[PDB]
Parts: sequence; C-alpha cells; structure tokens
Amino acid sequence: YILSDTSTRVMEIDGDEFAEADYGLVVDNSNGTQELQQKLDTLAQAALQTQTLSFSTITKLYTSSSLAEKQRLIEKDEKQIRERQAQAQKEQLEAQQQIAAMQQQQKEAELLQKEEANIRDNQTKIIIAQIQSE
Amino acid sequence: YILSDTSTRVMEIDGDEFAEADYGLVVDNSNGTQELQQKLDTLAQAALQTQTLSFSTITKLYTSSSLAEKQRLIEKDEKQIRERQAQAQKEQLEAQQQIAAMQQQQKEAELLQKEEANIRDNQTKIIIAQIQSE
Amino acid sequence: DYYTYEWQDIREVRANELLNHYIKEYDIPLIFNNGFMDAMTCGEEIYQCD
Ligand SMILES: [Mg+2]
Repeated sequence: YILSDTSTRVMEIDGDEFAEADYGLVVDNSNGTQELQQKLDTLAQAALQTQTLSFSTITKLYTSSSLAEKQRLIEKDEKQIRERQAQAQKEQLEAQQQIAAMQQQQKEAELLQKEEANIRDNQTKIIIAQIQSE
Repeated sequence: YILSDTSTRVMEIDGDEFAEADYGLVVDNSNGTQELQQKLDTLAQAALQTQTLSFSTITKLYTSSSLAEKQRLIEKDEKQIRERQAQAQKEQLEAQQQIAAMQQQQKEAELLQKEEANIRDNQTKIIIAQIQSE
Repeated sequence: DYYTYEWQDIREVRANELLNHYIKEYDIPLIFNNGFMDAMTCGEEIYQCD
C-alpha cells in the first residue's frame, strides 16, 4: 500500500541486503538538494506555461517527494509533446502535398481531355470528307 | 448524509477492521501538506484563466477538503478540454478536406461535360454529311 | 513510462516511498526532537531502529 507495483518487485532483483549507500543513494538534507528541488519546481512552473507540461503532470510533480521521479516527469512530458508536434508538422506537410497531388492529377486530366477532344474533331473531319466523295 | 455514494461503499471491502495508517493514509499538519494546498489552489487559478478549468469545477475545489480529491478534479477537466480541442481540430481538418473534395468533383463535372459536349457536335456533324450524300 | 526510468531511479523511488510514509506515520521529527534534549544534557544522542 505504501509502495508501487515496480517498487515492490525491486526485492527480487538481488542484493537488497546491501546498504543503499553502496548502490549510490544517500539520505541528504543539505543545501544541494533543496537548491535542486527549488530549481526543479521553478523549471516545472516555467514549463507549465508555454504549454510544455500538462496540468496532469504538474500535480504529479507536487506529490512526488523524490527528486528523480519529478525529474523523469519533466523528461517524459517533453518527449511526448515534441513527438506530437513533430508528427503534426509531418501530417500538415503531406496534407498540402496531397492537395498539390490532387490539383496536379486533375489538370493533367484537363490536359489529357483537350487532346482527346481535339483528335475526335480531326478524325470526324476525315469522315465528313469521306461520305460526300462517294 | 455526511458521506458520498462511493465513501459508504469501502465498508463492503475487507479492510476497515485495520488502521488507516496501514493503507497509506495519515493525518498531517506540516509544512508539506500546507504547501500542497497552496500549490493546488494556485494551479487551479492559473487553470481557471486561459480557459482550462470551468467555473463549476472551481466551486468544487473550494469545497473539497481533500488534497487528493482536488488533484483528481483538475486532472478530470483538463482531460475534458484536451479531447474537445483535439476533436475540433480534426473536425476543422476534415471540413477543409471535404470542401476540397466537393470542389474537386465539380470541376471534373466541368471536365466530363465538355468531352461529352464536343463529341455530340461531332456525331451530329456526321449525320449532316450522310444526309447530303443521298 | 518505466522504460525511461533507470535502475538507480527505481531504487530511489522505493527508498523515498518508505521514508516519506514512516516519517509522517510515526511523527519522526518529534522523536529526533526529544533526542536533541539528551544531546544538550548528556552529550549523547542515541536511537535504535528495530
Ligand atoms: Mg450530504
């Protein structure tokens, strides 16, 4: 109840006997981590405006209590939107190109129509030359 | 009368014989949960303006009394606007495509008319030369 | 979303979810506050974690 799905399965990947300061994790109340916490929420507030982080994400940042989860949410929400803007640029590029394709397909259809329109005048001129000659 | 429809239903689950602090819930008056109530109510106001949160839901946030209820309400209405803004973009995207669809078929209707028009002048022209030959 | 996470990150979330809960449950900042009064009176400040 106090841990997540992924947090409870850590007990299986081995060595949890060994202290956390052997695996690179220390308990730190010092001016480094309050400066990193005050930076990481100011950065999120500057990312809330300019429509870079959703209102779903920032409330997860306020209820995280760990500087690495709230770091990964800034990273995750930037990659999602920058993927969405890059495909929105792509779909708007091909849409004007298929518009450029459908206008091109009809004007050569106009172009092929006037050449088949002309020859049937020309061959029927051969017919009206042919009938009275008998 | 003091509880909701959902809140009277957790008694049916086999857990309310035990303390609440065994399921991750504690009472807290600290600098932690007091900062969260500010950070939710300030984020509510920045969501009220810029048209992201409605006036009906803001009245629910002021009379909410739970920091996780008003977390689930700001995420509720933000998901409601992002689906409306996505579908209105897609409705506007298909609208320009279907106008371009009906303008395409009408100029092909100008195209298909003038090929069947001119041949009708041609086939009647062969009737002229065939009558005079008798 | 746990593909962008790291192994040192998942170990760090689990460590904080243990520590953020039990600090708020037992009210540990008061246990450390009684221990300061023995620090100024004995010169000793001892705790057992069991
Ligand atoms: Mg009532």
